[PDB]
Amino acid sequence: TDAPPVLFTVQDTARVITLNRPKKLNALNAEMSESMFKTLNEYAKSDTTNLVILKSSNRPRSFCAGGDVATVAIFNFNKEFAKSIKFFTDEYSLNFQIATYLKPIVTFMDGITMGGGVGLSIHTPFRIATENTKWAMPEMDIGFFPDVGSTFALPRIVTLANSNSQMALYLCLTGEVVTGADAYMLGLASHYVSSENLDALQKRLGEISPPFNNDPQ
Amino acid sequence: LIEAFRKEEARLLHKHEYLQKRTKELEKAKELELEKLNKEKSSDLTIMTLDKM
Repeated sequence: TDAPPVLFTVQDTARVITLNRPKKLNALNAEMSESMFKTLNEYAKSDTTNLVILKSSNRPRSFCAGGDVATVAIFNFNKEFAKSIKFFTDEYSLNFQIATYLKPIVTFMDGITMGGGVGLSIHTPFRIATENTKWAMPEMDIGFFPDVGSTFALPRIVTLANSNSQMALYLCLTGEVVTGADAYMLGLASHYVSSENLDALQKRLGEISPPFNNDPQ
Repeated sequence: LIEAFRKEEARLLHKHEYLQKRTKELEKAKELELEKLNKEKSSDLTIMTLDKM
């Protein structure tokens, strides 16, 4: 009866996953993570799905403002530690699935991509940014650590002043927000596409298919 | 003739009991079969849905 937290739709041979928690800026809870993790395993087995597209229904306001840690805090105050460990096992397991996924995943970072949102894009070779992109890792101010495999990605993908993870440490320890073009130039985004062009891009992604006897992997 | 009348009555009564047992079995099997059909599988995640609407 209530709107599902994550919506799944077909785009020709592309499968679109849309985060559908606008009031929470698409914050990721255990329910969302579990749904996405299970549906991605099915798409991996399918022979009719060529690629997946992870987007939000709230663009350009936000793509994912981060994992739902406020709920995890209440669990700690209530000693519901089993609930908290379930929230992190689901999220981190989804970040590991995206990183090792054999089919192309294309994330549209059209809006605030902070925290869990970074985990949804940092692990995909096709992480598209826009003028509205706002990449940040504001965990040091909440007392947490850089999670969602950002300690394995940022030290390996940043482009400038990252010979010894210096820039990676700067973003993780200061929580600086990077915006649009700057995220693309730093290596946080693989591509820079105007938000207006995302509709056309999505349609083209659904129409392309592996040629002859080549699999989508 | 006494054996014929008593065997026929027994057969008729035994046939009613067998039908009643058979029908109940079929009914139980149908419920089980239907329950398996209604069981959610992992493949169901790939079927698009608009439950709310």
